[PDB]
Amino acid sequence: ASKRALVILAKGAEEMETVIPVDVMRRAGIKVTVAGLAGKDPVQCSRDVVICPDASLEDAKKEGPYDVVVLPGGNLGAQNLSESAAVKEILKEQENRKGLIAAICAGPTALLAHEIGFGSKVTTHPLAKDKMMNGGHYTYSENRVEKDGLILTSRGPGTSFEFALAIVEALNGKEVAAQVKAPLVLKD
Amino acid sequence: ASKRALVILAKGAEEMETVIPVDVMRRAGIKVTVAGLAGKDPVQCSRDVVICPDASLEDAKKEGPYDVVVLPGGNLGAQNLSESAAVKEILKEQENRKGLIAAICAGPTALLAHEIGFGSKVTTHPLAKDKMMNGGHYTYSENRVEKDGLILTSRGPGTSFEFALAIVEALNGKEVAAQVKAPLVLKD
Repeated sequence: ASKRALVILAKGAEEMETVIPVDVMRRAGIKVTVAGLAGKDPVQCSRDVVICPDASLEDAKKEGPYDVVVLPGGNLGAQNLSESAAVKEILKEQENRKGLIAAICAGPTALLAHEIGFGSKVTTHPLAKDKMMNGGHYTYSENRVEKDGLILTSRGPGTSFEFALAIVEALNGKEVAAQVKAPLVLKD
Repeated sequence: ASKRALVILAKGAEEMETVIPVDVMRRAGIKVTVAGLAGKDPVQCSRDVVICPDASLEDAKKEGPYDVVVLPGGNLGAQNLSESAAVKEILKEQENRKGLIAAICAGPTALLAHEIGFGSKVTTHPLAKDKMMNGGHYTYSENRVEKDGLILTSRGPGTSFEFALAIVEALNGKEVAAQVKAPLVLKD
């Protein structure tokens, strides 16, 4: 009865956008797998924090399905996600089974690369808007967190707490999210 | 002419309180060393994120002095910091040379253990107040970020961005902090 989350971690990922959702989701009792795109080796993030994944994506792919698939941002991390055929397969499977897909900052640009969720309202970091909107396949939003169907998006490192708590609310409900929020000492 | 920061990373540290200041400080052009208390081995943080330090504390201790020494929180991480004689030596040296000391959440309780900054106004996580105030050696504050002389303290995971930007302002000034803040998409 435990919810499961897959976080895909690639070189160049934004380490704040990776660790905040992982931590907050584990505080909510969700079973989180941090899967390295290129294997189990440690991943050098965009500001040189090195994180050791829980598993390789190849291995984690076999232990699905997951209630949410989470794509962190970071410009170079998002580009690696966008070029990976394994990521394409996981996202299309998640879309087909109507599971949640969550992406932050530059992360949503990987949805466009893999043709996921066309027609949805989305947000991105302001610097990624033009990339995301190439072709007009989505409707753009400037909300700090946006949720349209099964696609949940957010804007930047500074929206990471709101992004993570929106995932918790979608999976475990509003009461659990409120209980997890209180000890964090968030402003609003 | 580059400022230098030492971040002391112990088992049980709060990984959000560790990565946010490291990332934000590197965005500000500060040279940051993440030093493992027990060595160079990877550190398992409080919510099971594993971070690989840049160096051991023993080695980093030799490459000082540092313009700021940063103590993350996490209950078990703070207890490890409080029991370490190497941490005592680094903090007393930093206090004697009038360098900045910064601690967040449960982190400030290590200052009490090592008798650092008695007489200063400090804040902590609400759950750590009674521990910090044992003996009445500090004056307690409920501000999200507090700075009294060379002691800079903050309350919780949710104050980590404000905490990190206060360090940047103290070291590099208000203009740099404002420039680093803008792309983060912070609310206030």
